[PDB]
Amino acid sequence: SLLEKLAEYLRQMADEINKKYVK
Amino acid sequence: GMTDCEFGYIYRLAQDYLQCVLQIPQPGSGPSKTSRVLQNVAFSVQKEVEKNLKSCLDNVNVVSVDTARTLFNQVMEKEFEDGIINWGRIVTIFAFEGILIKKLLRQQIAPDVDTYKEISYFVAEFIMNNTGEWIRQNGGWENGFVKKFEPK
Repeated sequence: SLLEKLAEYLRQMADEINKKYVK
Repeated sequence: GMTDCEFGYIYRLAQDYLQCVLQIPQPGSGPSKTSRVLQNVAFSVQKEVEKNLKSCLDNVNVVSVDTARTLFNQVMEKEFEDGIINWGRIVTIFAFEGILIKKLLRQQIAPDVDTYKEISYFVAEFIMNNTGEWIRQNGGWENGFVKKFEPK
């Protein structure tokens, strides 16, 4: 369960900050 | 450049970030422009994870480099299991190694001053094997990542 919660939140925050659309 | 997707460059990025988190930057010519940009954005991610998942992160004990490696591999594998790769996800790789080294500093049963070099190694191994091709195809660190995340 732990490793899934970490993977999920990292995936979320990843695709979240990924919208750094420049150049 | 295009060779910045090779292991040596990625290893230096991963080691730079751990030295940033541990507050032991090496007094050379200084971290590269890539590393300077990466450290600010990965740290911002790291502190948000440590906050929102605090109680969660207190349930695992990173007592050894072997526990850090298996935990890193397990978590990262599930993060990238859908086949998607982007710079945001790559950033979270560095953020997570920073979380691991902080826990190691507190909980490592037999602390070793070279431990963060071992962490950087298997971090770079994962990045190269799982995202190296994508990194090259999207301009590498210099023409891809830095262009998107450097100051406006």
